[PDB]
Amino acid sequence: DIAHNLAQVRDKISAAATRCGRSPEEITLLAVSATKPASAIAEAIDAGQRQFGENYVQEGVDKIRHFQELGVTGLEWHFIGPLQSNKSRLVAEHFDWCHTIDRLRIATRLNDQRPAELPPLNVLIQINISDENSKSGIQLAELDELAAAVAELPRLRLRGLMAIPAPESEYVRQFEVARQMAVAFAGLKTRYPHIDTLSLGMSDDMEAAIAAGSTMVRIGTAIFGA
Ligand SMILES: Cc1ncc(COP(=O)(O)O)c(C=O)c1O
Repeated sequence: DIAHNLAQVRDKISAAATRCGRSPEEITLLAVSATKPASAIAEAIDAGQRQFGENYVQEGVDKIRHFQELGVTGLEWHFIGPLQSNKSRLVAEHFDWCHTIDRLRIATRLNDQRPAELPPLNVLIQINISDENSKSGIQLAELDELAAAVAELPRLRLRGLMAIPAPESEYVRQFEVARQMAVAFAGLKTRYPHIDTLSLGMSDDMEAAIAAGSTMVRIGTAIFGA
Protein backbone atom coordinates (compact mmCIF):
# COMPACT_ATOMS: atom_id res chain seq x y z
CA ASP A 1 0.00 0.00 0.00
CA ILE A 2 1.73 3.15 -1.26
CA ALA A 3 -0.31 5.53 0.90
CA HIS A 4 0.49 3.44 3.98
CA ASN A 5 4.17 3.18 3.07
CA LEU A 6 4.45 6.95 2.55
CA ALA A 7 2.97 7.52 6.00
CA GLN A 8 5.33 4.96 7.54
CA VAL A 9 8.42 6.41 5.83
CA ARG A 10 7.50 9.97 6.84
CA ASP A 11 7.08 8.69 10.43
CA LYS A 12 10.59 7.23 10.53
CA ILE A 13 12.06 10.37 8.95
CA SER A 14 10.32 12.55 11.54
CA ALA A 15 11.48 10.36 14.44
CA ALA A 16 15.09 10.25 13.28
CA ALA A 17 15.12 14.04 12.94
CA THR A 18 13.56 14.57 16.38
CA ARG A 19 15.87 12.04 18.05
CA CYS A 20 18.99 13.98 16.99
CA GLY A 21 17.53 17.39 17.77
CA ARG A 22 16.51 18.42 14.26
CA SER A 23 13.16 19.61 13.08
CA PRO A 24 11.42 17.05 10.83
CA GLU A 25 10.83 19.86 8.30
CA GLU A 26 14.61 19.97 7.73
CA ILE A 27 14.38 16.67 5.77
CA THR A 28 12.86 16.49 2.29
CA LEU A 29 11.48 13.07 1.28
CA LEU A 30 12.40 12.32 -2.34
CA ALA A 31 10.30 9.38 -3.52
CA VAL A 32 12.41 7.40 -6.00
CA SER A 33 9.88 6.16 -8.56
CA ALA A 34 12.39 4.84 -11.11
CA THR A 35 11.23 1.55 -12.72
CA LYS A 36 7.73 2.06 -11.28
CA PRO A 37 4.63 2.78 -13.40
CA ALA A 38 2.98 6.17 -13.59
CA SER A 39 0.01 4.68 -11.76
CA ALA A 40 2.19 4.07 -8.70
CA ILE A 41 3.29 7.71 -8.89
CA ALA A 42 -0.35 8.76 -9.23
CA GLU A 43 -1.11 6.89 -6.00
CA ALA A 44 1.72 8.70 -4.23
CA ILE A 45 0.49 12.05 -5.56
CA ASP A 46 -2.98 11.26 -4.23
CA ALA A 47 -1.25 10.55 -0.88
CA GLY A 48 0.36 14.00 -0.90
CA GLN A 49 3.81 13.09 -2.27
CA ARG A 50 5.08 15.81 -4.61
CA GLN A 51 8.83 15.26 -5.16
CA PHE A 52 9.87 12.31 -7.34
CA GLY A 53 13.31 11.02 -8.35
CA GLU A 54 13.99 9.23 -11.64
CA ASN A 55 17.20 7.48 -12.75
CA TYR A 56 16.59 7.15 -16.53
CA VAL A 57 15.93 10.11 -18.81
CA GLN A 58 13.27 8.90 -21.25
CA GLU A 59 11.34 7.09 -18.51
CA GLY A 60 11.38 10.25 -16.39
CA VAL A 61 10.45 12.60 -19.23
CA ASP A 62 7.53 10.36 -20.23
CA LYS A 63 6.15 10.47 -16.68
CA ILE A 64 6.64 14.25 -16.46
CA ARG A 65 4.65 14.66 -19.67
CA HIS A 66 1.96 12.29 -18.38
CA PHE A 67 1.26 14.23 -15.17
CA GLN A 68 1.61 17.60 -16.90
CA GLU A 69 -1.03 16.43 -19.36
CA LEU A 70 -3.53 15.53 -16.65
CA GLY A 71 -3.02 19.08 -15.51
CA VAL A 72 -1.56 17.82 -12.24
CA THR A 73 0.34 20.86 -10.97
CA GLY A 74 2.82 21.39 -8.14
CA LEU A 75 5.24 18.50 -8.71
CA GLU A 76 9.05 18.53 -8.43
CA TRP A 77 11.06 16.07 -10.54
CA HIS A 78 14.66 15.23 -9.70
CA PHE A 79 17.00 13.50 -12.11
CA ILE A 80 19.26 11.33 -9.97
CA GLY A 81 20.91 9.00 -12.50
CA PRO A 82 24.13 9.42 -14.47
CA LEU A 83 23.64 11.89 -17.30
CA GLN A 84 25.04 11.21 -20.76
CA SER A 85 25.65 14.17 -23.06
CA ASN A 86 23.21 12.82 -25.66
CA LYS A 87 20.34 12.95 -23.11
CA SER A 88 21.12 16.29 -21.46
CA ARG A 89 18.64 18.27 -23.55
CA LEU A 90 15.77 16.11 -22.31
CA VAL A 91 16.82 16.68 -18.70
CA ALA A 92 17.34 20.41 -19.19
CA GLU A 93 13.91 20.85 -20.77
CA HIS A 94 11.84 18.83 -18.28
CA PHE A 95 13.42 18.28 -14.88
CA ASP A 96 13.41 20.63 -11.88
CA TRP A 97 16.55 19.22 -10.20
CA CYS A 98 19.60 17.23 -11.26
CA HIS A 99 21.66 15.59 -8.52
CA THR A 100 24.52 14.22 -10.61
CA ILE A 101 26.73 17.08 -11.77
CA ASP A 102 30.23 15.60 -11.81
CA ARG A 103 31.91 17.29 -14.77
CA LEU A 104 31.79 20.83 -16.10
CA ARG A 105 30.89 19.94 -19.70
CA ILE A 106 27.64 18.22 -18.70
CA ALA A 107 26.68 21.26 -16.59
CA THR A 108 27.43 23.66 -19.44
CA ARG A 109 25.33 21.54 -21.81
CA LEU A 110 22.43 21.57 -19.34
CA ASN A 111 22.80 25.32 -18.91
CA ASP A 112 22.86 25.91 -22.67
CA GLN A 113 19.89 23.60 -23.31
CA ARG A 114 17.67 24.99 -20.53
CA PRO A 115 14.87 27.23 -21.90
CA ALA A 116 15.09 30.77 -20.50
CA GLU A 117 11.43 30.85 -19.42
CA LEU A 118 11.97 28.01 -16.97
CA PRO A 119 13.37 28.56 -13.48
CA PRO A 120 17.09 27.78 -13.26
CA LEU A 121 17.67 24.04 -13.00
CA ASN A 122 18.61 23.26 -9.39
CA VAL A 123 21.82 21.20 -9.42
CA LEU A 124 23.89 19.30 -6.88
CA ILE A 125 27.51 18.35 -7.41
CA GLN A 126 27.94 14.61 -6.90
CA ILE A 127 30.80 13.44 -4.69
CA ASN A 128 32.21 9.94 -4.86
CA ILE A 129 32.86 9.86 -1.15
CA SER A 130 33.60 6.17 -0.60
CA ASP A 131 32.85 3.92 -3.63
CA GLU A 132 35.95 2.63 -5.44
CA ASN A 133 33.71 0.69 -7.87
CA SER A 134 31.74 3.71 -9.14
CA LYS A 135 32.55 5.91 -12.13
CA SER A 136 30.19 8.60 -10.83
CA GLY A 137 31.05 11.63 -8.74
CA ILE A 138 34.15 13.72 -8.17
CA GLN A 139 36.72 13.55 -5.40
CA LEU A 140 36.34 16.17 -2.67
CA ALA A 141 39.65 17.72 -3.70
CA GLU A 142 38.01 18.70 -7.02
CA LEU A 143 34.94 20.30 -5.37
CA ASP A 144 36.07 23.93 -4.97
CA GLU A 145 37.07 24.16 -8.68
CA LEU A 146 33.96 22.50 -10.10
CA ALA A 147 31.59 24.41 -7.80
CA ALA A 148 33.18 27.71 -8.84
CA ALA A 149 32.74 26.99 -12.55
CA VAL A 150 29.20 25.63 -12.19
CA ALA A 151 28.16 28.61 -10.07
CA GLU A 152 28.48 31.06 -12.97
CA LEU A 153 26.04 29.19 -15.21
CA PRO A 154 22.95 31.44 -15.17
CA ARG A 155 20.35 28.78 -16.00
CA LEU A 156 21.63 26.45 -13.27
CA ARG A 157 21.46 27.04 -9.53
CA LEU A 158 24.06 25.29 -7.39
CA ARG A 159 22.16 24.11 -4.29
CA GLY A 160 24.56 21.68 -2.62
CA LEU A 161 25.97 18.19 -2.86
CA MET A 162 24.95 14.59 -3.41
CA ALA A 163 26.65 11.29 -2.75
CA ILE A 164 25.95 7.59 -3.09
CA PRO A 165 28.29 6.01 -0.52
CA ALA A 166 29.55 2.51 -1.10
CA PRO A 167 27.15 -0.02 0.46
CA GLU A 168 27.86 -0.19 4.16
CA SER A 169 26.22 -2.30 6.85
CA GLU A 170 27.93 -0.89 9.96
CA TYR A 171 26.08 2.09 11.45
CA VAL A 172 29.43 3.54 12.59
CA ARG A 173 30.79 3.65 9.05
CA GLN A 174 27.48 4.90 7.64
CA PHE A 175 27.66 7.82 10.07
CA GLU A 176 31.32 8.67 9.55
CA VAL A 177 31.00 8.63 5.75
CA ALA A 178 27.88 10.78 5.89
CA ARG A 179 29.73 13.15 8.24
CA GLN A 180 32.48 13.54 5.63
CA MET A 181 29.78 14.77 3.26
CA ALA A 182 28.18 16.98 5.91
CA VAL A 183 31.55 18.61 6.65
CA ALA A 184 32.10 19.29 2.95
CA PHE A 185 28.54 20.62 2.66
CA ALA A 186 29.00 22.97 5.63
CA GLY A 187 32.23 24.35 4.17
CA LEU A 188 30.56 25.02 0.84
CA LYS A 189 27.62 26.62 2.64
CA THR A 190 29.86 29.19 4.33
CA ARG A 191 31.13 30.77 1.14
CA TYR A 192 28.55 29.95 -1.59
CA PRO A 193 25.04 31.47 -1.79
CA HIS A 194 21.87 29.41 -1.39
CA ILE A 195 23.57 26.14 -0.41
CA ASP A 196 20.73 24.28 1.33
CA THR A 197 20.60 20.71 -0.04
CA LEU A 198 22.60 17.67 1.00
CA SER A 199 21.11 14.74 -0.96
CA LEU A 200 22.30 11.85 1.17
CA GLY A 201 20.70 8.68 2.49
CA MET A 202 18.49 5.91 1.14
CA SER A 203 16.26 3.28 2.79
CA ASP A 204 19.01 1.37 4.62
CA ASP A 205 21.23 4.19 5.98
CA MET A 206 18.55 6.85 6.45
CA GLU A 207 19.13 7.29 10.20
CA ALA A 208 22.88 7.78 9.99
CA ALA A 209 22.47 10.20 7.09
CA ILE A 210 19.87 12.25 9.00
CA ALA A 211 21.97 12.26 12.18
CA ALA A 212 24.94 13.38 10.11
CA GLY A 213 23.19 16.34 8.51
CA SER A 214 21.42 15.20 5.35
CA THR A 215 18.60 17.46 4.16
CA MET A 216 17.11 15.12 1.56
CA VAL A 217 16.71 11.33 1.65
CA ARG A 218 16.10 9.27 -1.51
CA ILE A 219 13.66 6.44 -0.73
CA GLY A 220 12.56 3.84 -3.24
CA THR A 221 12.05 0.31 -1.91
CA ALA A 222 10.43 1.38 1.36
CA ILE A 223 7.75 3.27 -0.62
CA PHE A 224 7.12 1.29 -3.83
CA GLY A 225 8.82 -2.04 -3.11
CA ALA A 226 12.00 -3.06 -4.94
C1 LIG B 1 20.59 7.71 -6.55
C2 LIG B 1 19.64 6.70 -5.96
N1 LIG B 1 18.92 6.98 -4.81
C3 LIG B 1 18.06 6.03 -4.31
C4 LIG B 1 17.90 4.79 -4.93
C5 LIG B 1 16.94 3.78 -4.34
O1 LIG B 1 17.11 3.68 -2.94
P1 LIG B 1 16.35 2.55 -2.05
O2 LIG B 1 15.54 1.62 -2.94
O3 LIG B 1 17.37 1.74 -1.29
O4 LIG B 1 15.40 3.24 -1.09
C6 LIG B 1 18.62 4.51 -6.09
C7 LIG B 1 18.16 3.46 -7.07
O5 LIG B 1 18.05 2.28 -6.74
C8 LIG B 1 19.49 5.48 -6.59
O6 LIG B 1 20.21 5.22 -7.72
